[PDB]
Amino acid sequence: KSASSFLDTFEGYFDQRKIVRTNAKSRHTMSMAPDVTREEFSLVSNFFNENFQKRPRQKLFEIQKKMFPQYWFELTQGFSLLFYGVGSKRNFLEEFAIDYLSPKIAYSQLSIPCLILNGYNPSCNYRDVFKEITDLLVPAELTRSETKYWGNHVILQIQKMIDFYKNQPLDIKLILVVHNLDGPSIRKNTFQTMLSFLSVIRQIAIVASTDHIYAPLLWDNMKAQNYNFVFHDISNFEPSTVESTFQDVMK
Amino acid sequence: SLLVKKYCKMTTEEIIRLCNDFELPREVAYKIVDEYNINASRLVCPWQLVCGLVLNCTFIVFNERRRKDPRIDHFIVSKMCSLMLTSKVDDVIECVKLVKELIIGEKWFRDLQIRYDDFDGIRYDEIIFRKLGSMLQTTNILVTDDQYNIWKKRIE
Amino acid sequence: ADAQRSHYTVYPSLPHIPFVKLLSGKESEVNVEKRWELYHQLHSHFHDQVDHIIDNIEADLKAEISDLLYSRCFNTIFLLGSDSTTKIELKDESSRYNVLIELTPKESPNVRMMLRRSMYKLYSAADAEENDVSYDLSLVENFKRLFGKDLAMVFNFKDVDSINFNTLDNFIILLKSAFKYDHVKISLIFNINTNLSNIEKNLRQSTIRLLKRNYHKLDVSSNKGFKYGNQIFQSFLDTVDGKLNLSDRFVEFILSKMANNTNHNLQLLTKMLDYSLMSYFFQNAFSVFIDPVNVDFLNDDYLKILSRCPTFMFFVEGLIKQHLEEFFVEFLVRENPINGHAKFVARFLEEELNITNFNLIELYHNLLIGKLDSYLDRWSACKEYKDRLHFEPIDTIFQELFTLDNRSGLLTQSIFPSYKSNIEDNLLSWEQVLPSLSGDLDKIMAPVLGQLFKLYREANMTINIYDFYIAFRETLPKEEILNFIRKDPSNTKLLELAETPDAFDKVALILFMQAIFAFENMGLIKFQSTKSYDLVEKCVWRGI
Amino acid sequence: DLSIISKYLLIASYICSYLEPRYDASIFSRKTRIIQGRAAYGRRKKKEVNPRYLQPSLFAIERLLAIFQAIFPIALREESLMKANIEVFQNLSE
Repeated sequence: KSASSFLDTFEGYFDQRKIVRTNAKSRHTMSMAPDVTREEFSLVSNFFNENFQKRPRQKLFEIQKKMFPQYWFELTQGFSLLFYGVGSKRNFLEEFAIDYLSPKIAYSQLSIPCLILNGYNPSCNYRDVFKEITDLLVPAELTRSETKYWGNHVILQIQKMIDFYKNQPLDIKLILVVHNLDGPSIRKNTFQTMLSFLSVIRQIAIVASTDHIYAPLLWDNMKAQNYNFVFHDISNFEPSTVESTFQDVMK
Repeated sequence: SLLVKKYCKMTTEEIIRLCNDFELPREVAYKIVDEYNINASRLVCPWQLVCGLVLNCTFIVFNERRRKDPRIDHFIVSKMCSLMLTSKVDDVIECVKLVKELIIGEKWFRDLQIRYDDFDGIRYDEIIFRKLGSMLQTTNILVTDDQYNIWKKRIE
Repeated sequence: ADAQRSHYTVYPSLPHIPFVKLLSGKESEVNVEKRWELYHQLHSHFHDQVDHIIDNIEADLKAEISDLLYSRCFNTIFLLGSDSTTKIELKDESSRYNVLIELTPKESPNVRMMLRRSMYKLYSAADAEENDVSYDLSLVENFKRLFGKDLAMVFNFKDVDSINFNTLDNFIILLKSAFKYDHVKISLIFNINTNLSNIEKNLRQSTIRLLKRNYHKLDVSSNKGFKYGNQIFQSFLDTVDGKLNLSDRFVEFILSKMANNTNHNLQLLTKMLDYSLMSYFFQNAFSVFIDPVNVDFLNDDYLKILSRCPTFMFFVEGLIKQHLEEFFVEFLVRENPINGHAKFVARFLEEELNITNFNLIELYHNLLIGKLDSYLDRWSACKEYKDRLHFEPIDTIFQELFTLDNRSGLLTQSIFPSYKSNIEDNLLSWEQVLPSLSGDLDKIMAPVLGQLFKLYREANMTINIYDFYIAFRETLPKEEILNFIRKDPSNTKLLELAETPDAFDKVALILFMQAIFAFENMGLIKFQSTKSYDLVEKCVWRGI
Repeated sequence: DLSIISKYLLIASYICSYLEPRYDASIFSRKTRIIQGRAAYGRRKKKEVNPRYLQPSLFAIERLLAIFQAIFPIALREESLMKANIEVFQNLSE
């Protein structure tokens, strides 16, 4: 515990950066910590992740499923959804965008394909994802004049899709789901530029989540315009057992 | 002013009937006593903390009367300025919002907010739709229907 | 497993309106259809005028660029607040090819690449307008010998506040060498979003003297005299007039949020107005009565919640102290002419008085709050019309069901949330997010992230992770952990690990390591050393 | 033309670059202490060299937000200090 006077605001920030004397520093490591193997960590972790606080999470998820028509109404008006909160938002976005959103859009326009991105995976790439966007939306290929002089073909092709899709009917052809938009390979500038120019296209629905507490530093005013986010807090204290396998936990 | 006074030799009985002056039950009074007697060795002015504990507990214990009649929120804080010898009304709400930093994460205050069902001034079902960004939240522009029935009985 | 991929396509297996039933599930479906349709006529009526305003913005800006461009040195144009999206077009003038060459900082790693891309664009345009060449400035030298026409080059430097200034300086010095050719004239367009002096002190003084021979300045930004904001808001006032009125707190919310955005405040204004209209047509059941032909669709719930108005409160209290459906349906005809009065004082303000540097949103806010006179006591040229332009708002009855107001905190949660504050408040006061319904364990012990955050908030510079784990153990109770860990006899590994005498410390270490790396992924905590992993630094503080 | 948040973030960035973090609590701290504890004493000496003539120093985001909240211009449910919302981080990104 800190021997502080303040805890909140800059008052607790400046007051908690004390220059602690070297005589009052404890030399404690993991050497006298308990020795734990991998399998018992996995067993205890899955047991509390499937039993501890499970009834309040189930109840709370039963409240926040009532927000699904409001989310759909936000998506039809051109707003991208960004979800944030404490805990895993993987299962929420899968259930909303698969069980609910695609059948509702498909029946209202008379299923809709759902690309699902895993930003917790460090090997998520913009060129592979855009080749699949090409595979799903079949855009027209760039002319020689449209390639300029060693330009990025992905960005120029998406800009050509932007000034193609402005005169198409405004109906959702693709639902594009981004788990963990602020993970390691997905937070970089080119991939965010790609999704901003994709979010300009009204005919693609953008559903994304973030996990980092400093994540809104990723977007300047142009990118914030292009995303056009409506923010929604979904805090549920989930396990996050899928993303945790992509980091090393035994270290 | 008693808020200015420094290093007061607190006995238990004076804060016992200070808690008993404001209709607080015995449990929360003992929790306020035990909350003072841990932090007592490092207090600049203990009356700051005692007033903050008493008021921040009595807006939770008496919140059901607070939602019905608003003027009691203008009343009970005025029962500070009568007996704390303070002419300033900003100092006592400063006491409330500076004990709010020291009280928020603790277990007994947590259980008090559970058992009287008060979460920054409102019910749980109000704040779960306030945090979710619900459009269908009860916007505080209409008068309350319970208050409407109270005024209808006032006519009757 | 799909969870271990990077990206995958799912086609869900399928077996019509997102609006829901209001009045506690008693609203009829025809009212839902009317709400959806009427929201769509209001939304379409708003965005048609928004689209015409936007095309007028680009058309007038193109006109003034073409005016400033065509009426032995560069013709320099400094576009302040550019946020470059303009598609500049040039004249189809005979005996001289006019080529627009656009350059971005991504296309500018050095001078050689800038020259090569410029000459490739020049040759491509000159071939498309009517043997291979070298992509250097000698193509500019021999332009009349290869195409028979003069050359007019207009360089559009996009996002000059991102380009390397030494490279741009050397490219301008390179372009100076084409001034010895009689058939060449060069225009430069610099798209600036910071200041002129910022680029003036990142260029050498000889280049500044070069650019000073022929230079013009022009403001581009969306807050140029407010007239493009003032149109759009008035378009909203041309959409909602006679139907709903704006609240003063909603208008000052608009003012504060547009004062916080520099380059793009028009689209932020449109987004806030759209989301307010969405929230109204999703929340209120009285929005069917905006159409004046639905007045026969009143029920008991509509009158039951209709009577709970502060205006109806004051009216019936006054009529009781003096001495329902027909009273309601007749009082829906008044027009609320504050919008017409605001448009009238605007057209009076730039009709003859030549006052054009005003915000119509400020004027409408001061007209709403009744302090209009304090608003037009600033210009000191309209002193003669303090009674000609005077207006008193009339507080009508039950207008609080027909309004756009910001009091529930929905706009500031959906459009501009306190993001990191919400994260740390849901971490610290978790009982707020989680229901208060492992029956004996959930009442006693918090979720591990919340307890770990409460121990985290009360710590110093450097947290020793072993002692922090001990502080996490002492919060946990051993007895009901050992009771609940034996409440599933199917898994025998859990029972035999529970039988071990070091079970509680081990389980606490499982939960502690899981929660620590949860905080490390979220960014709250940091290992300062790549190896060892014996100490941590706090990154974030609550309430900043 | 530039925004009020971006101006005050530039002022806070300049303060963070050209002043030492250890003397922050002697300059910006103004809160009444319920808990006993001495604040920072301040610097004894004056520097021989102007720090503004030299290269700027490197700081963290949380320090910049703290000084920005300390220098930004201003009952029971008001909380007049401005917290780091979306617009602060968006202006920082610009």
